Amino acid sequence: AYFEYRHLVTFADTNLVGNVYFTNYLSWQGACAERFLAEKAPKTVARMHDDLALVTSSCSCEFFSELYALDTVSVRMSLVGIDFHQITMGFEYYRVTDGPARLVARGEQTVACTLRAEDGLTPVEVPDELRTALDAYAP
Amino acid sequence: AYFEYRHLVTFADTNLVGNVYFTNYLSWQGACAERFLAEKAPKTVARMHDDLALVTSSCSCEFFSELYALDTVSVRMSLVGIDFHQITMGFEYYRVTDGPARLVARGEQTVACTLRLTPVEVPDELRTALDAYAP
Amino acid sequence: MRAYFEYRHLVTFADTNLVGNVYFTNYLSWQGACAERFLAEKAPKTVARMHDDLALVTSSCSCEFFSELYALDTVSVRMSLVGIDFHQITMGFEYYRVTPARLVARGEQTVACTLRAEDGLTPVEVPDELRTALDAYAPD
Amino acid sequence: AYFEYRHLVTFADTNLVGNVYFTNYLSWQGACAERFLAEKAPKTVARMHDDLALVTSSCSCEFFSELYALDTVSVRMSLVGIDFHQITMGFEYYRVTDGPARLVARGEQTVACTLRAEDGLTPVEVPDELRTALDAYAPDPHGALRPR
Ligand SMILES: CCCCCCCCCCCC(=O)SCCNC(=O)CCNC(=O)[C@H](O)C(C)(C)COP(=O)(O)OP(=O)(O)OC[C@H]1O[C@@H](n2cnc3c(N)ncnc32)[C@H](O)[C@@H]1OP(=O)(O)O
Ligand SMILES: CCCCCCCCCCCC(=O)SCCNC(=O)CCNC(=O)[C@H](O)C(C)(C)COP(=O)(O)OP(=O)(O)OC[C@H]1O[C@@H](n2cnc3c(N)ncnc32)[C@H](O)[C@@H]1OP(=O)(O)O
Ligand SMILES: [K+]
Ligand SMILES: [K+]
Ligand SMILES: [K+]
Ligand SMILES: [K+]
Repeated sequence: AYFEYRHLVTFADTNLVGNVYFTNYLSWQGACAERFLAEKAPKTVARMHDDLALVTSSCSCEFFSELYALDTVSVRMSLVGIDFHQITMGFEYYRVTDGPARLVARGEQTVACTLRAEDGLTPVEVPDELRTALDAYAP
Repeated sequence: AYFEYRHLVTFADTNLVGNVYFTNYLSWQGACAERFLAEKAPKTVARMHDDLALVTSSCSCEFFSELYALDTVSVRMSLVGIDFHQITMGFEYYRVTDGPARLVARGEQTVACTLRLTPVEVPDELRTALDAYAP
Repeated sequence: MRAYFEYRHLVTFADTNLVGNVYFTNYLSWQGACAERFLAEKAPKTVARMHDDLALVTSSCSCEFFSELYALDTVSVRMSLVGIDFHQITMGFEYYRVTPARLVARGEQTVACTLRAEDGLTPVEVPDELRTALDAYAPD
Repeated sequence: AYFEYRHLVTFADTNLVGNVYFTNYLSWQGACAERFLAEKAPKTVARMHDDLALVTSSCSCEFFSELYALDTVSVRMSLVGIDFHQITMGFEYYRVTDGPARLVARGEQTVACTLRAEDGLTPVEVPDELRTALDAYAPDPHGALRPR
């Protein structure tokens, strides 16, 4: 059980070493999670037009093998854990360019639900719609 | 007269060809203009904390020679044109070293002034500040 | 008639800035993504040469922004051939919010074909495979 | 002692939430480490023009409070450890916009020293120049008081 985001690696993704610069693997976490939100949490998305902000509280990534321009990466997001305030998502990154998929990296991101206020951010509980949509991607 | 922004070219700035990916030259236009606002237009920057949004209406850039990681680029901003609503900035990009500065790129950006968008006229403080860099 | 090659993108939070719209350089990044997908699909021998000494480098670009894009919009980037000379290719881009289609931006990029030679990048004739593939997206 | 990278936060650094998009904190790790190489490890930089590639093997960051456009961030790098071919750097991020530093984030990155071969990356020993340079930013010994 995972939510998948596929990405053709661009020239912009690369750096002078010839591989994908490491921060792009973290960017794909947000792209993957945002696609999940659009497809599975429409009410939460509507609240993010008013005052609701989902913000990263931590993230991590481990890099096992290089990706190159014109590789295709499959980013697979699953639920590591959830409580009343925060969500931890796990990510596996597969090269799917040709042949069976090969794991090239792993990572994680924890997000907190907050209200946007003038003087900072106000933690709130995970919206029910989000919790329900995420329980499908659990172990 | 020009307003100068300097940047050590990072690994992230590069791509697999080995040079600076073209969009970063445009990014530096914003970084340069921001530095200008902070130093020269505090009232306008203050309004930009509230409802004033300076939005790009067009940009361009010409790339004459490569930049590489660990080069230092000097981005030099001048005023190309201004009317009641919009501002066009010119940018020259120099590779700087202990030798003579070498022109590697040149570009332009036009910004419109808006309130969150509703167009509004260029703030006076901003017009005054920019004329210091007019031809 | 002129055909276009389409690249679609779901606008991400990373694409946005504090104003809430898409930061302007991303429209230019989409020109590269769109062109690089065209190459993969339409010019394989050229791509293979790009594993060696062939480097396609931007010589100029431009974009003009008509209406805002926001996170979770989908943009359709439509690329056509504006012109080709011996060493250089100019591609035109129209950007539409789709997420009928509503025009939001329009831009251009010129790319030089080069080989990385002893004394720097050196312009080279547009490879025949790439000339022929691009011609499918030129005026009729 | 730390190695400092200072950055004026740009509009490009921000996102719709109004704060700095989280990946930029990681990008500053690279920019900081690069500036360190440019100032402190010229032989290593020269060999990187040959075949030496320093590649990220892991990274992490935790975000305690927001940064906004026109903030100035102080990114402070220290050496956590070195193990044969890998260097682990620690980063603390401070808002310094209005004078007194305030902690806003903390992270870490491990880099592997490698040589590029036709068949891929091969780990190689950390260059002495780099080891010595980074040791200037290593904390004093701090050992458990635990009799065995
Ligand atoms: C001052 C500084 C200046 C600063 C320096 C510059 C600052 C940063 C600049 C930007 C640079 C980048 O963006 S570089 C782009 C991002 N990074 C990458 O692309 C690096 C990708 N990783 C790799 O190429 C490689 O893993 C290396 C080279 C890091 C390590 O080589 P290796 O030791 O031969 O590799 P390998 O055995 O396969 O993998 C390492 C370990 O990963 C784990 N591992 C591997 N495969 C798997 C797997 N399928 N499932 C689980 N775990 C796995 C195992 O523990 C394995 O150890 P064991 O099981 O063998 O014991
Ligand atoms: C479908 C496709 C797939 C799509 C392809 C893939 C999509 C893009 C992927 C991203 C790629 C990048 O980001 S590449 C990174 C960004 N681009 C660059 O770094 C390229 C830098 N530019 C250059 O290296 C060069 O200009 C070249 C190689 C492009 C052109 O070579 P050239 O024609 O031999 O160069 P040169 O004569 O020295 O100068 C170029 C021209 O610039 C002008 N010029 C030069 N210097 C000056 C100067 N100081 N002041 C004024 N003008 C000057 C003159 O017109 C000059 O022509 P003349 O007066 O001398 O006759
Ligand atoms: K994102
Ligand atoms: K900017
Ligand atoms: K690209
Ligand atoms: K970097």
